[PDB]
Amino acid sequence: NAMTREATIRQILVITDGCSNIGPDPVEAARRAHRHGIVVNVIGIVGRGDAGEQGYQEAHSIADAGGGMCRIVQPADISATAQMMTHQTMQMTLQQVVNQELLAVMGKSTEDLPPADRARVMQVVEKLEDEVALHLVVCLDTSASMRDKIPTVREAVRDLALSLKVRSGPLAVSVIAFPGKGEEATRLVQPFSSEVNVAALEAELVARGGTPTGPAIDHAADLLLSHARNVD
Ligand code: NA
Repeated sequence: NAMTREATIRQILVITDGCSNIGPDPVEAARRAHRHGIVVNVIGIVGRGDAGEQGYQEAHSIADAGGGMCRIVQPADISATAQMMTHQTMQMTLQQVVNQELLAVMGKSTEDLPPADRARVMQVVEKLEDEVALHLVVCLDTSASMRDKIPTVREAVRDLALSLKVRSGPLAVSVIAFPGKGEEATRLVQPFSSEVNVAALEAELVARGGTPTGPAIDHAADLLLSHARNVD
């Protein structure tokens, strides 16, 4: 139906091992993204040692400003965590969409409905969670300290895409790395596709440089907005 076609979900998932240390503020980038309805989620990775570089205040602020979630996890748990966050934030966004439609058709929010009707509406939301298009840009930190986390991250991203493909609705996933090749700020690893290109992840995820999280988020939002226009 129309409301399913209109309720396309747009998310940026940042996977990182510490706060930005070069370039402009990613909190502002996420705030910009969210004005377009994009939700920005952040996974911070627990590494080892004295954790000197692993500061996640910024990660929390990015998720707050981007209307999403922040979780901090060991490498073994990145895959499961990414899947949970993507589904839980998609569910929250769609609940809001349905509530707004209810108000337009009727003056009632889901809270104003009796239990039986609230249950019917939640079934509508579950259906939307399966059937809407999902546009996702995964932004992968490839600063020097990421070197030993990268192999796990490559597998996690592959697994995320595979798990999302189970849904009825279309999947469009793009991947970017930050920082970029040579002196560039980001690298497009793959354009939007229904699958993750594993050879491309292996070739393009090189751990070097600092972390320019701000430009990564801006690039991701740009990709989502360009894709929306292409789909139109
Ligand atoms: Na880092």
